[PDB]
Amino acid sequence: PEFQLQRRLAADIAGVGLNNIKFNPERLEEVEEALTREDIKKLIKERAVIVNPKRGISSGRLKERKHKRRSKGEGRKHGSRKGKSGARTGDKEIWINKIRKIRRYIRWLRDNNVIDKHTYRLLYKRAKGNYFKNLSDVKSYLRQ
Amino acid sequence: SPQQRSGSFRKVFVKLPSGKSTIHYERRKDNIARCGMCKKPLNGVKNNYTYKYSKTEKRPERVYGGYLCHKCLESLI
Amino acid sequence: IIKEFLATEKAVKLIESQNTLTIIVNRNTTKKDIKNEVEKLFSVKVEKINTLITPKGEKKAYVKLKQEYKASDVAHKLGML
Amino acid sequence: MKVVKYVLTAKIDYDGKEIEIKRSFRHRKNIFEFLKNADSNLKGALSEYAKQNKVKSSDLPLNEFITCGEIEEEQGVMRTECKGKEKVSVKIEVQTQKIAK
Amino acid sequence: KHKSLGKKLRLGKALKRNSPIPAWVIIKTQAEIRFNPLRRNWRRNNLKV
Amino acid sequence: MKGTPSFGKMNKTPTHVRCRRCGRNSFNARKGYCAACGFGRSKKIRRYSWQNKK
RNA sequence: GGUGCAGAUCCCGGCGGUAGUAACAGCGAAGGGGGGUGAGAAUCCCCCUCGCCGGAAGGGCAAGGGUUUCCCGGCAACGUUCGUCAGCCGGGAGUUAGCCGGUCCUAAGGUAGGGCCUAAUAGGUACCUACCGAAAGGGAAAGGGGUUAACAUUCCCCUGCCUCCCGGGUAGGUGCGGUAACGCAAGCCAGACUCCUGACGGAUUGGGGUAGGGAGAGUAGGACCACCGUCCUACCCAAGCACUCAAGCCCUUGGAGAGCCGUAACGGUGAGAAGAGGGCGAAGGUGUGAUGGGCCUUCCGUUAGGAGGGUUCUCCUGAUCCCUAGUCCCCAUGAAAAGGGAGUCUGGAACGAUCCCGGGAGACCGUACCUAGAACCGACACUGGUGCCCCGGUGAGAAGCCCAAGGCGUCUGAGGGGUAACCCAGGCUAGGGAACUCGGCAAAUUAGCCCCGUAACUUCGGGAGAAGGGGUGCCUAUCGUGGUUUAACAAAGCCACGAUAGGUCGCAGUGACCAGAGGGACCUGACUGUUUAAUAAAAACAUAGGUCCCCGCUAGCCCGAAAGGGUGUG
RNA sequence: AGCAAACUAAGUACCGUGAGGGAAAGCUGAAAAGAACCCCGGAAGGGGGAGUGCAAAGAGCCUGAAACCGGGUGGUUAUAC
RNA sequence: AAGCCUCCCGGUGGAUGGCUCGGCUCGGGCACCGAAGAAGGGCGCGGCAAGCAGCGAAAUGCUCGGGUGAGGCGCAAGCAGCCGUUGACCCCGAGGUCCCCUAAUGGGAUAUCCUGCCGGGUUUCCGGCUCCCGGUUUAUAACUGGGUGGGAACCC
Repeated sequence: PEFQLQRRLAADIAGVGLNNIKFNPERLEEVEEALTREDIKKLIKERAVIVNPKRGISSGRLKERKHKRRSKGEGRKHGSRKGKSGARTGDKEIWINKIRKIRRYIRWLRDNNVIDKHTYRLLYKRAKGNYFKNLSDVKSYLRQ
Repeated sequence: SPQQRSGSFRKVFVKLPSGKSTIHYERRKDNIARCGMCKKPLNGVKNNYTYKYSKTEKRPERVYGGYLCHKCLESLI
Repeated sequence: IIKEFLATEKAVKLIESQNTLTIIVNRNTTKKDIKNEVEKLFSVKVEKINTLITPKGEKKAYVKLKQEYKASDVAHKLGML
Repeated sequence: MKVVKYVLTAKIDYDGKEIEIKRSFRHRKNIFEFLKNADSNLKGALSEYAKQNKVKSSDLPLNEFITCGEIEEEQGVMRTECKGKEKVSVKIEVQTQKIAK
Repeated sequence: KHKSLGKKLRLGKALKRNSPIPAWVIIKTQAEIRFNPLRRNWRRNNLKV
Repeated sequence: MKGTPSFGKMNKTPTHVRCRRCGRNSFNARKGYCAACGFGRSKKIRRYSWQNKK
């Protein structure tokens, strides 16, 4: 009664796992007569050999929990954090994003004649000296 | 027969409408031609793993064009 | 020089589907001429030759004829088919 | 097989003469990538034009060809106008066409 | 599997064969039961290199 | 450890391979020498007078 | 005369008793219902369901094995039980290359023949010549879709590429553009010399990609429907060819300071900055390859087949894989060749390609399968060793826990039991709290992250997570900072992190999982490292620092029988 | 026993990385006349009835000892070496 | 009932007895092989062929003489076929073919496998290719003709 040959030939024709191939209990005398790869291809078409699809993990719970985390701040707070502060936001990446935004903002102002070279050079050094904490801090200094 | 650095791994799917994924092994990039004491390969000179049989496509059109720029040269003429 | 003609179930399928013949030849390992040994004995033309050495002391050739000639006629003449 | 294909036509308008260039795409997000610069890509399209028909030195040495304007799509037909410096103008028109068997 | 043609190219007593008595010899010799005194198994015995 | 764990490292290429002259698996590969007939630095067959009891 | 056995932990053969007894548990898995075949089913086959792995129990390939591979038929032995099953037994079969590897090159190293030595060689070898030495180093050129029971960058189809040789043209011999960097169809054959790829450490960082993974819209199919309407699956494309490129380095102009330019950081500049123009230029991308496939799906006949539909759009995240630049470090300075390309000269002929088109050729050998709680070594289907490379939620994470894709219930003996004593692993205990004991051994306590706070001593670096104190869930809304999108800033869509206000429940909010008990005093070795493979990991060995001795090279110290040799390319 | 080797392959199988080490095992009958056929059994030089032969210890085959085990004969046994 | 002693029958077992195409010791004969490629090894060859023995791509045997006279196709009894009275099989004498490694010898082999350069006809294929000696040819070029390994013991 062994027909591991038909299960083996069907799984690579269908491109699924060998555990995804199920036979039809009412038409087993027909599966037992298949010997070639042409025979097996016809049975898959005639529904004598069933091919199960692969599954996935439902995303309903994950989508709702992620939305709450984003907008209300729920689940982000300090009873949920296991790792260190620098493993959640590296300190170097904080500085890289800060100093690039400041530089390309005052570079625009100089290129458009809002400010002169001396104020650009003065603000360029202050930014490198950590004088400002935000881009909102430089533009409050700009309006004096 | 596992990993060897003398070959770079590539995997391809962006410019891609069919559906599968695999891995291709190619040899590392060449360099402008070699021995050494003067040590400056050049500008406009070509190095490819195969040769397109080119002749003036792989060299400038000055006097010593492929040999080197006017740096290590004039004590040779 | 040719020793036998192979007529197994793989060899029969290749005659009908790929127009090739399967022969066992001497393994004299200085080969230019299996092409012109068959082109002389059977008066056919050869397109490709692929050769092999089985695990039990044989050298097996897969000689593929040109479309103008049928490998079935050569096989039929030998009595294989 | 492939269904849908996007065909771009550029009417190159430099002094006196007039050159028309074709270009196909496959996914409608590449259209805006091609036009994101439109200076490198159009100049490199003129090279293939010259290699096929004949003759060189038409309108190549023009300075920076100012990308494009804004794409507007009325009947699913994208249209834009791009110019550069002077004496060079281009009109672009992109056509969507279903392939079908 | 990389064989340097002294074992795979020459075939015989050097990477070939381990076989029972042919069936017609058993009938001819009328032997009560006829064995090959040199039978071995890939897993238990050892083959010289 | 001396016994069972160290016998696991005895599945590399062997120290002795086949010899053409005598047909025995005694050719020391790393030294270019057959340890049974001397093929490799003896033209004469390796033979000693203690090689059997008297 | 090989001549008499009860003993020699006598030698060999056969057989008892123990005894139908131990063992077939322990290393974190598990079966149940229905049906079949067969003389005979806990154990083989089919369907449903349930459980376990999921940085390995899944995927890919070595050395080694050697036919274990695939089909058919079996069950005397073989498998820790059974067996109708099998890596077992009988009968047939199976490995296809110009592009993959060997083959070639040299490395550390070796050998043969000459010389020198030896009583002699199957012995030694500093020298000369030749050869050998890597299936993970170097090394010309291929991809996709398909095909078998068993092979496939090897066979078929489509699209190619390399080296050499023919035939027909053409660029050259006798040609052009640019201030320049450079742009290009540029002669041929025979040499010489030269140059540059080949061709090279560690650490750390930016930028650009790609595999992968997500959200939304739509079209088909599936799953659930006590009430909601949500959830799963498919939506995608190779090499070659054309075009494009950031970093960096170059070329013209220009002419700056008591200053300007610029980075993540170091920095750059009259030996020429910024600003304007340009030249050479990755990984990839976009077209073509491809009205070709392969993916999902509907209907009819249900034999052979036939006839249709869809395969689209907008964004986000993202490598430990890829290429590209910085910087730093050494009493470390981090292979060699064959084989490639180019340049400059000399000689020769006037016919002639490194460019297009057509034709021919490219030996020889390996290729099946396992690659390991059953294919290798360990006497065994051995819990050991031999392996390397790869892989949604919570979370810092390749951890622990749960689950996809894939695999398994063969780490191959089962059933019954209100389940005795006892043993191996585990949970909890009132009052007391080391009274136990050589000894607090074992077990318990603590534990993540944020904020505050932190002594003596000290080689001034440390001690130090010293010690100690407070906070943490859920729900409803917000704010701030930053990324990305053809995107200075501001708007819009996605995304990350840090905070704020209010409401609320429990014995308990790092609620499981993961996860330091702390302090005072003395000896000893300074420290990181090493050791008795199989009873000793230490205060023993080493170490950096200190100090002493020999020696000017035909030396000092050491090896050899000699020729000679190591330190010494000093 | 006789050479280690009287035999389906002795320096053969098998053991060791290697130099090397190193077995076991003879016999139906004069002639295969080697047990047709029938009942049982899945099958089995398996059981029973037959048949061949001077004779079936008939393929596990000359003779067929003892230890050991099973069945039976004759004595005897649960108040005592 | 557990049993106990003795004999009989059976099983298991393989002693005893008988046998023997094998050994062991003496006497007597006889006594070298190899570059014209030895001894030793490896792979092949049978219609179905695994081993031993025999043989080598002419491969379970080819040719010519002599002997013998009816079967033959080894150990080894099957299925099937063939050879032989035109004298086979078998024995003796003389020839032919005689794969690879091997002193191994054109070069290389940790590949029993690869790969050259001259000459000849010409598919195949066949000859030549360290240390010395006597010669040729121009002189270090090239060419003609002439030890190496094995053997049970004995020997120097």
